[PDB]
Amino acid sequence: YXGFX
Amino acid sequence: VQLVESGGGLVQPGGSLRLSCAASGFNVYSSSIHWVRQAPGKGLEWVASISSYYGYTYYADSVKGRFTISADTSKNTAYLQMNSLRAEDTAVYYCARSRQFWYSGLDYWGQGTLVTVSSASTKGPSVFPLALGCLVKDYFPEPVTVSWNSGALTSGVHTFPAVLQSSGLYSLSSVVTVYICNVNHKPSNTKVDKKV
Amino acid sequence: TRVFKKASPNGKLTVYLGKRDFVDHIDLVEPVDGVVLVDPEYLKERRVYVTLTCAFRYGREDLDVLGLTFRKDLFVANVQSFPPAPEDKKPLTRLQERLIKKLGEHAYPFTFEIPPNLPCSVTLQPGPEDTGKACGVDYEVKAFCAENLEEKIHKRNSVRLVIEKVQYAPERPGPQPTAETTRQFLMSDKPLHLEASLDKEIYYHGEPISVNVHVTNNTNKTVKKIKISVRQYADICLFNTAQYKCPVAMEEADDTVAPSSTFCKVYTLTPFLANNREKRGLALDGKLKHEDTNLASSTLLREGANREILGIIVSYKVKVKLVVSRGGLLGDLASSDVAVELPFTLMHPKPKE
Amino acid sequence: PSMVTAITIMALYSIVCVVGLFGNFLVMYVIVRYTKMKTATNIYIFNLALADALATSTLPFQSVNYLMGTWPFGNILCKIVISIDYYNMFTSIFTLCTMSVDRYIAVCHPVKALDFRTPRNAKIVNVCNWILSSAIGLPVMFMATTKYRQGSIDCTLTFSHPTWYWENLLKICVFIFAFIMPVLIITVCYGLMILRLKSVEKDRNLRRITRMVLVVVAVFIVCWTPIHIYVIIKALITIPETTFQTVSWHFCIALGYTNSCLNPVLYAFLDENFKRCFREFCESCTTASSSLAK
Amino acid sequence: DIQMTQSPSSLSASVGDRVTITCRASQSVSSAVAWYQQKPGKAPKLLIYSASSLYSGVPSRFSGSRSGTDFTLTISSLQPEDFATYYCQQYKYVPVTFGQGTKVEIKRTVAAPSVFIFPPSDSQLKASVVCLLNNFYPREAKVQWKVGNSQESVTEQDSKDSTYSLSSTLTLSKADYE
Repeated sequence: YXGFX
Repeated sequence: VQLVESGGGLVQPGGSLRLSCAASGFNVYSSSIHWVRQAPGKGLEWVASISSYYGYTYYADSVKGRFTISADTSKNTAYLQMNSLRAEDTAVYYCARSRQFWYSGLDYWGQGTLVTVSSASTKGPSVFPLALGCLVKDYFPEPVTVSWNSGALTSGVHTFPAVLQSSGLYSLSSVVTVYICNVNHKPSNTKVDKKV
Repeated sequence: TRVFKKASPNGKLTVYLGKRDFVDHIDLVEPVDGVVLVDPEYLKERRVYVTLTCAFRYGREDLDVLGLTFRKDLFVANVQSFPPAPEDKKPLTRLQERLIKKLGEHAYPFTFEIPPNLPCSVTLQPGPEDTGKACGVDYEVKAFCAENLEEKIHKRNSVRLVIEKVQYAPERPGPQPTAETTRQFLMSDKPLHLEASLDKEIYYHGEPISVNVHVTNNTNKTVKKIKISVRQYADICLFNTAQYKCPVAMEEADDTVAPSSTFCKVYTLTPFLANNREKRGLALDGKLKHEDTNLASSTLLREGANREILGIIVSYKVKVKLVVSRGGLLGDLASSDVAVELPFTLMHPKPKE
Repeated sequence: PSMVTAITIMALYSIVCVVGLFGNFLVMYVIVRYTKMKTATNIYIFNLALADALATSTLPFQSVNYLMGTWPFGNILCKIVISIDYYNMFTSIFTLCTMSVDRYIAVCHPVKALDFRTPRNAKIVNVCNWILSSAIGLPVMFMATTKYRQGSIDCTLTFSHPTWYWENLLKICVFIFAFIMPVLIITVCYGLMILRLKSVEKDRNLRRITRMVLVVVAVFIVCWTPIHIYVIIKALITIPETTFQTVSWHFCIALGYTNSCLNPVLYAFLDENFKRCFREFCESCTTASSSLAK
Repeated sequence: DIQMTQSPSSLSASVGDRVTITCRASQSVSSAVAWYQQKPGKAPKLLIYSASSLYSGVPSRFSGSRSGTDFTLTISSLQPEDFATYYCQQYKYVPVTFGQGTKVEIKRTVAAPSVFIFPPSDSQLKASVVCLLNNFYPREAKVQWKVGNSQESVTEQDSKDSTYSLSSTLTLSKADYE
């Protein structure tokens, strides 16, 4: 995870 | 220490039987049970075998699909159900035992039961003299007893084994030489006295 | 008299063994004696060795974990059959002399003295089909031509025979197994008391086992059901030794004992392999290859032996369990268990010669 | 615009995406058709490869979310992507942990492993991992609306509860359940494994096993650590938004997936049965008897 | 399936003579060969197993031996109670096959048959001629047609004179008979 926000 | 067979008798072709072999002194799990048949005037032919320790079950290629062998372990009994009995199944069936662990031959055998699959019916033996012997014909089924002079000359007579004639009914002969011959058919319970 | 022979895939050397089952007496094991037949012309400078190996397998034949084999070698003994080493002074067995007389002068003997306190041949039945390789202890005789011992040995120039290390029932019977238990639940009144025994100690495979059970239910608490079971315990000793459990036979009678009453009965249970084919990891007697085997025999051990015997150790017990139905002010469906353990020996009788 | 500092991000999200998808497809295909999933290790490797492929399929959506400076797809696409991302990170790491403990009991407890490692038990474990990660995934899916942020349509997570609380709740309960419980389990189990392998040519295999388990745990803690440390740093106090910032915040996100890229090399294409299968894709006499006259 | 061939099919020995029965196996049964003894009207009795091992209680005069796939049962000193049919089973493979059997018989001096002919009685034709060989030896004997297929029956070896007896019946027509 880690993307979007 | 003993095997007792039961369940044999006259059958018709296509019928069924159920032979029981009671084993006394043996454990069905420490011994395997075999059924071996001997045809009239022939050698021993193995039929079936059951091993209750493994649940193994074997049949000869001439009885597969028709004969089924099972065991009631609680009663220490082995059963052989015979269906679709062909005329070539007439024999004497023995139940034998072998050691389950390291089989070393059929140590114990039973007295054997006669299985007859003839299609004929119970008839009476017709007696004919020979001017000095006698011949009994159509004496089905076997056995048939005969004695000269109602038992007087019992030692000096020759009785030949019953031969299955072409019709299926049996035939037998007896002879004595330097009278009267009495013949008894037990399946038909018939006594006939002839004077030659 | 017959002897077993096996040949190398190329057919150069051949190994002869008098027998493939070696009885393991507690004090010592029967030596593995045999002959190897070679040809010195084929062996330009090579030497034929024979090794005896005791191999125990932890799991399945597959690596499938990091690429390693779960197979320990508990015992490896090796000997240089040819050239005949002048160092040793081992004598010649009568069968070895007869084989050397039968074969040419290219027949050379080998002998292996298996040390005591080693496991016998047991194979763990895996239940359903998962692998084509069995799991357990085995003994292997391996003959090979090599320049030195520390060398990858060619598979076409080597014979391997699976041999058997077996044990038979002791000549003298032992004490009759018996067990006692006195149990009270809420210490109301005189307690439940169970006493079980067997008809004898040593049983043979396929032979029925008779358990005489006597219960004095002196309390006010009814017992509903009685389970007799024959259980096989497989102490699979290794690094961090463990123990395996398996109910081999069972008879669950519904005999009830009223409060403050007495009940004596005899239950006959026979352990056989027909109804235990679905139990994974069941100790079987371990035949040579896929064949007709049975439940593994009890492993006999010395009284002051090393408790950490690597491999599988087989034992058998009979558990007699009274399930006493429970319930008081609130009637619950749970129940208590009063059990006794009767150890017994399940072996093969010594063959009669 | 596409300046040399703005293109490296698409380079990362492209090479990582292609290597991950490609490797995971190869290993899933070779497992399903050739090896046929007839073990527990094959079941675990297929499950891990599926989870890794599903996690790495999220990369195109994140790369084009970056370059466009917004999220062009839509509400359903934004939810599916975010839940796939979270769900399959969790499932990837949990399958890593279950495979690690499986190897641990297959090495240290081999006689218990003999009966506790049937393919039925492996199938049960996969289902359990999936259900465990599903519970986390469902809240994430529900709370991932698209807000038309002024100038974008960006796809973020929205917690209409007291916000700065539940967001940090999820941010720390993904840092403990999906970082430190796995880095504990893997390290502990592989340490106990090498201890029991050392407590017994054999040294050559021990050294090979050790060089492989250490590289496994090293690649895990090298890929997954930078982004977690970086999220923690971004959540303590603000950070300036510059070139180094905006290329590092993507290089870290790309290592997070680089783990999923390198898993086939470490677990499948290093396996003994699988190397054989990849290669496929690219004599004993009988015991007789003889007489012995007396 | 293995065929076990016994030789001879029948032999005539005397008390004290050494009797040898040979059993050849088609395939190679290792040592799983048993020898059994059956007397008329009685169940077989195991005599030897493993081709050499004497069964418990069997007299020591019986001995088994093997050479390759050729097994042999030897009775050292034949006794009057050791005259029955001997069978050869092989239990290495399923099915277990038995030999045809060797009937050991007592030996006597050659005897002359007493041929008689009996016509069909008038009470029957209102139809079977019979030829009767009385108290002959040895067993082998032929019948000469004299007035369809004739049925022959032979008794067991006589307990008194160790001799035989044969009777052949034939159903004829009324053309040549009258």
